[PDB]
Amino acid sequence: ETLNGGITDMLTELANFEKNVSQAIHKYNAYRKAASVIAKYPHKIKSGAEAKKLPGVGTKIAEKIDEFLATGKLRKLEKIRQDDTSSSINFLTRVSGIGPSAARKFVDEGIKTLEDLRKNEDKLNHHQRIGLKYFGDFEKRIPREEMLQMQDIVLNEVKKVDSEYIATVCGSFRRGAESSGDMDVLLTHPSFTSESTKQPKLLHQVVEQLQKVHFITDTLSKGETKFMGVCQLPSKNDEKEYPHRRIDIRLIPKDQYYCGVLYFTGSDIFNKNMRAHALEKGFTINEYTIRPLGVTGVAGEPLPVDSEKDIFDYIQWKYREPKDRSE
DNA sequence: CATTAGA
DNA sequence: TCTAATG
Ligand code: NA
Ligand code: NA
Repeated sequence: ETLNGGITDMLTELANFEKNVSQAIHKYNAYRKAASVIAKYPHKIKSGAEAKKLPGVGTKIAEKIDEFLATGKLRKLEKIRQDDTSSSINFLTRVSGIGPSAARKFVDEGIKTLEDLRKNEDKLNHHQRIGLKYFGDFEKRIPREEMLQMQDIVLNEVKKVDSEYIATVCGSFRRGAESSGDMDVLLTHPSFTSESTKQPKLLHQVVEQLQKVHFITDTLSKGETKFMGVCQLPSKNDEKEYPHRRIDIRLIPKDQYYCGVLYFTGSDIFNKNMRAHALEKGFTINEYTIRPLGVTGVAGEPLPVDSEKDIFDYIQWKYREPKDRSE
């Protein structure tokens, strides 16, 4: 957590590279595991050799630790940090819709910057376009005060369309968070479950609504189960227009909401922990269900959930307000 | 780890 | 159909 810091940070840097700038999946996967084990270990790696002891810790990585250990640096890092081609990749990549693959491609054509990409709007697709045209606000954070803003509206049309809908803005907002990146609404309707072969309309109904009135302003992607998009709070009585904000609406068989709800809300650790616990408590929690463990090694059989509560009772735990679902 | 674009 | 990008 701190005795291995320099390591694990130098290494990840290392890994993050091969996977992007370069296509070296393997080497990339390697530094990660390495960065992984070297971080576990309880002592101060005083030398690569002592490190080398560890699994994944080959001659390659060890050498690296030695030079980082000896001098406050590492050239390969100092070189990469410098690399303008690389450097670029790293950045275009910020464009929602640009990934590593498209990064290299653009760069190899010569687009390496914001403007570069403007002049080549044609060279972008709808997604990457909106991504372009929204470059700034996509980076911008979202105040809770704003979360709480949009939340309101959303649940309004939701209810206005069909009173039988259920929506819940999940995430860290869900967990109290003084600010957030995007809105995660989980949605479900009783008239849709495990079997009841769809009703794409259910999802398609609401997107229309929100859109109608003004919330949704863009289409990033829409499928019969998950809609991807943009939104903007109405710009008041002027002098202040709200900026553009990512949004994700997703359908759900009412017979799997609670776990779905439990889960997305996290925290990544809270889940992991409560999840580890059900194992003892003779269970198995995972994204849409909770099944009873059968000694043979494994079992199945989805227990019935009506609330975040059933899940808790089942594993015989304390209902944890989302607020403190922190870990 | 799954759902969408798009080519 | 695959392959990229998101989450
Ligand atoms: Na070893
Ligand atoms: Na991106």
